[PDB]
Amino acid sequence: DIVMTQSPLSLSVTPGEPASISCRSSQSLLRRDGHNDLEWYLQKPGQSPQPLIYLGSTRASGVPDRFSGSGSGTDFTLKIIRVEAEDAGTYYCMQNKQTPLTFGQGTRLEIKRTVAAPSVFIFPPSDEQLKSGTASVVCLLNNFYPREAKVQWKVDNALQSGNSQESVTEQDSKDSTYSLSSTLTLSKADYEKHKVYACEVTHQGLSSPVTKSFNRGEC
Amino acid sequence: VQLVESGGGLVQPGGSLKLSCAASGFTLSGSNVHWVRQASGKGLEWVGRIKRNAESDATAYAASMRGRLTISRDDSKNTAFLQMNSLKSDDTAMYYCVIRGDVYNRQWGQGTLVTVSSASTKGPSVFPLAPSSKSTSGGTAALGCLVKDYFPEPVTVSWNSGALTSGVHTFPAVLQSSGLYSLSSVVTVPSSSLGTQTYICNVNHKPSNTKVDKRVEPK
Repeated sequence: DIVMTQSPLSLSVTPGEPASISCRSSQSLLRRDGHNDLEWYLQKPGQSPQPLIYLGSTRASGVPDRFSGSGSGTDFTLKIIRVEAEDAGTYYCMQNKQTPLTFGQGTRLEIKRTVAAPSVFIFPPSDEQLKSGTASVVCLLNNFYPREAKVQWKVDNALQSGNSQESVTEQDSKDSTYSLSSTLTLSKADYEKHKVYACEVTHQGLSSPVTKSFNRGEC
Repeated sequence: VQLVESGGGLVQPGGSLKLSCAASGFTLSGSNVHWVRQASGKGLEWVGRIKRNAESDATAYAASMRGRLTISRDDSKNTAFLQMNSLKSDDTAMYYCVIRGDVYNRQWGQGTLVTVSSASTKGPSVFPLAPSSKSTSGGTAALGCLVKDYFPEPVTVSWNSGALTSGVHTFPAVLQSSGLYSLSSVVTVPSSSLGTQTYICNVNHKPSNTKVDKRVEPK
């Protein structure tokens, strides 16, 4: 089958600056009419892929001037002349010369923005969850940049290792930030045995690590 | 113009599923209908296609999906179908219907998730993440809903029946050690609104017919 090789696999561009993505075909994609059997799709977070370029260089309906497809035969380039926050997503090249239709690995475009320290919030287990027999402590790290963040959990000064799970949202299409949720899992018995639940957050935007805590039964 | 996708869902290994791609506003017999799948956090993989009537309703399939696929069209229903037999865990993915024609050209459907697992469906427990002093930083409060212990994916979470979108972060689900997923959905809102403005999270887990409207109250 026709192998599609995308380069780079990820890049970070500050809005207003250009972005370029290379696509290499293992077979000639050149057509009799002078066009190429090469397309570009973008997949924004939480959405289906969407057409950008077809026939090598033709813009899909609704796709602005700032996006261009170029190259011929085997070597292709997708250019974004001026990057915007909304362009955050994964870009894919695809061949439609023959079946199977094949795609490149995908290129993840990160929108570079100013360092934003997260807003940190802590949520004790709800009385209703405790009533059901379980306990989940939730630490929210809201709207931060870059994505690298560290969350440390402590229960009465004991560092928790292996009993929490994190989930990071994809880059926000508007303000270019990420959000993270760390969940501490404990049995109801262990939850009721301790007082201080502390979430310690490390991030580039914080001069020192930030601790958000609560005491069970208030104090 | 709309593409309605259905027929996905939980299926046991070695089982069968029939995906539907219902077209509205245009005739499918004049278009080429493709199927593309994407495993969670992965790239794109073409599965097969059925050409238009003028192209002898010719079908092609991916080598990976060898002799297990049957793509067809019910021109009376204006629907395309992808019948998949003898499924394996490696077939777990979001399946997209792609139109190649005059209308909805190189455009994708919202997709339908196929889960090939031995695990049984479980509806979630919905617990509030109540706003309080520990979730109030500055003049901003955070609140949410903990959507716990469900299988399979997906769960949809909205706030105030779609009227609350600004400040919302529905986190990707994590698979817990139990084999059950869990997610949090949060909102940051003004702290001055906490006593007067009502905040309801609308959770729907269609695999288990679980639909819950949860009111998240402060204190």
